[PDB]
This record gives sequence, structure tokens and C-alpha cells, in this order.
Amino acid sequence: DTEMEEVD
Amino acid sequence: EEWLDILGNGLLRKKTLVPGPPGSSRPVKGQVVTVHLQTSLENGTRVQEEPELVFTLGDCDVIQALDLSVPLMDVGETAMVTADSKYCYGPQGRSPYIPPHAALCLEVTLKTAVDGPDLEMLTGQERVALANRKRECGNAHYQRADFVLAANSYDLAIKAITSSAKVDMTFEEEAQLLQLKVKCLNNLAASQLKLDHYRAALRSCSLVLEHQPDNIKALFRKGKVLAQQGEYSEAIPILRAALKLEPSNKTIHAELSKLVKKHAA
Repeated sequence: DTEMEEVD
Repeated sequence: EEWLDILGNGLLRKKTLVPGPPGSSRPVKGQVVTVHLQTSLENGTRVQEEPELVFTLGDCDVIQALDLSVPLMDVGETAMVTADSKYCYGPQGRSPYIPPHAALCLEVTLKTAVDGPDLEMLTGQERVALANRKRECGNAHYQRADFVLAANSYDLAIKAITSSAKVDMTFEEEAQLLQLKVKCLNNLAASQLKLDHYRAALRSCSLVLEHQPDNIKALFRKGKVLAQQGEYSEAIPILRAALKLEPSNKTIHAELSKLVKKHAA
């Protein structure tokens, strides 16, 4: 569900 | 009049189309410059037209080509700049599409140049707006896989938040800026981890977890860093703590499985 590698 | 070979290698060339007014001067490092940019590929295909692109000179907010060529322009000048991909969107390209290794023709019109803000004298509202702008820059650099530039924008975003020792902000502003700092530090950790800067990524990860101990991204990134360093004994409870928050997450499973299998030497 949470995309690691994505930036906030 | 003639082409100026800025770096002495024919990779970044500038030709003045329209000169600036007789009294015009060049912008200096730190100034907030506003330009009108018309970007096109080597074959003539137009990418986008930003009529009022605003960026801080020497901060690498957009592309290296702009920070290297704009200090050679007078306020009010229109210049044509041919730049190699290495000073632009590099071996990967970008979101408003740029092909890998594509050389760009930038038609720049430097409009204004005002002195850079005194970070120490910024209001809470201005501090939020500047930090968010640098965060958005870092994010754009990260998507392209320019982790050196992404880390720099996140580093500048943090420096803007933390230089508040001489201004009185409200509690609501302090809290809002704390939420922004954690997002920037996690983003910095994501960037450092990609550059194998393990000791730095760990610091950023640990600072995020001091504010938000149940941050799944910071837990996974701390675990992945500790695993890549060979600290398997410290990595497994942290990677498990992150799986406890999202048990169905395939990426955390794949990371744990890889770590436990390698833990057989």
C-alpha cells in the first residue's frame, strides 16, 4: 500500500 | 553577436539575441531571478514555456544550465543557450517529457533580479512558502534520479526552516514547519540512501523517527541502510516494526527475505 522510493 | 563557449567545451554556448538596457548589470549568486524560458530539443520540438520561472541563482532549483548561463546575462537580456544533457535532464529525461541524453536550446529572457531573502528575517508564512518551494524542487530532481541535486534542495529546504532564531512565529506556524522538516529529512534520507551515503541517511532517518517513531518510510529506509551496511542484527527488528504497520506490503517482505537469506555466511 505505501510506495517506498516515493518522496513526500 | 557571437557564440560564447562558457565552459570552454562546446557543451554550454550562449548567444545574446537582445542586449539589456544601457545601465543593466548581471545578477549575483543568491539573488532571486525571474526569467521567461522557452525550451526546445535539438530537432526543434518545443517542451514547455514558463513565462515567469522564479529561482535562486546558484541553488540549482531547476537545471544546472540555468545557474551556469544566467550569471552571464544582464537584467533585461534575451539570450539563446545551447546546453548538453549533462547540464539539463541527463541520461534519464523528465516528467514534461525530455528524451534521455537530449541536448536543449533554451531561449531565456532575464526579467528581474532582486536580492536574496535574509532567512533569519523571514516570517512564518514566508518560511513555509520558501521551504515548500525548495521541497518541490528537490522532488522534481528526485523523480529524474538526480539525487545529488534532490539532496541539495532538501538541504536548502531544511536550512530555511531551521534559521528562525530571531523571528517570533505562532505555535501553529512552528508545528506546520516541524511537519515540513520531517517530510524534507525523510526525502533527504531517500536521496542519501540512493547515493550510498549510509552514515548521512542514518542521521536523517533517526531524526525523522525522533519526531515520528511510527513513520513507515523512515523505518524501512533505516532498516534498508542498516542491512546494506551489514548490521543485520539491528535491521531485522526495525524492518519488522515497519511490517507491523503494513503486513501485506510486498516491498517490506522482499527486503526482510533478502536480509534473512544473506544472513547465512
